[PDB]
Amino acid sequence: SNFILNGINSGTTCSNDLLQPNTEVFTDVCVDYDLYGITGQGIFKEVS
Amino acid sequence: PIGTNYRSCESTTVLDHTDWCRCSCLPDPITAYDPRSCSQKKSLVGVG
Amino acid sequence: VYDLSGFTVKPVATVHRRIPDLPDCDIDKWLNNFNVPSPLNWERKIFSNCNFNLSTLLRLVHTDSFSCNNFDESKIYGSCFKSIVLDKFAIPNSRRS
Amino acid sequence: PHTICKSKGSSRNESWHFDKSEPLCLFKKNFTYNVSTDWLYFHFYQER
Ligand SMILES: *[C@@H]1O[C@H](CO)[C@@H](O)[C@H](O)[C@H]1NC(C)=O
Ligand SMILES: *[C@@H]1O[C@H](CO)[C@@H](O)[C@H](O)[C@H]1NC(C)=O
Repeated sequence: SNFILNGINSGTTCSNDLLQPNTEVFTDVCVDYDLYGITGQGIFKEVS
Repeated sequence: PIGTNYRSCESTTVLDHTDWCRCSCLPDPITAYDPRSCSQKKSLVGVG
Repeated sequence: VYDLSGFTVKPVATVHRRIPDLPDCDIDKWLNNFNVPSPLNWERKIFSNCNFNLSTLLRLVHTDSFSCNNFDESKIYGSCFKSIVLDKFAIPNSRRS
Repeated sequence: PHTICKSKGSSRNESWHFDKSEPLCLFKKNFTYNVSTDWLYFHFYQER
């Protein structure tokens, strides 16, 4: 296969490799979260 | 010069050749294909 | 009795979530199609306005070799493009060169 | 510009845009709705 790169460093066909991994939602510890466009600090506990 | 590292380069098997060579800072440091591997780092001038 | 300045526990880890906005490119789903064309009738697909991960794409296609001309594989990571034009076919073994 | 009706067919072909290749898009997504419903509601607005 041949990858032709039109309009390099512009547009919207992007790569998510250098986007922070979702990782794990750490619980019972303080974290500086950024959830869906809003930031803060808090402690997470899982519930149903 | 003594105490300096040579230009980082790598040999890869391409065009059925065993010693096809690739190097950092290509094509030039301004339009570099990747500033991460290039030893020349872009830097704005500070005050003074 | 002096009430000292209120301190705060410094956050340990960071958590980030965002809807990916644009759809996934699914380049692996088009490269892994079992109905591959010959070089005579080569197929073309344009990937525009979508999100992709070449680190995962190479694992999902089982890459034999990857190289770039007038560009580098390291700069594909985190970069945006107007459109990626992709052309594919099976290789007749004696013509690999 | 106008749209056509895929179920009963149309005398005209659909033509609201004439982009030979896909143009730049900042957002693309498909949503589903119950076809048996009689009414649909939509809110569209801008702020900052
Ligand atoms: C949305 O639906 C239409 C019609 O089914 C389809 O042509 C189009 O490719 C879909 N787009 C996305 C982003 O799924
Ligand atoms: C779909 O719409 C019809 C009419 O409003 C309603 O009778 C039906 O229960 C709806 N079905 C679902 C799955 O929402």
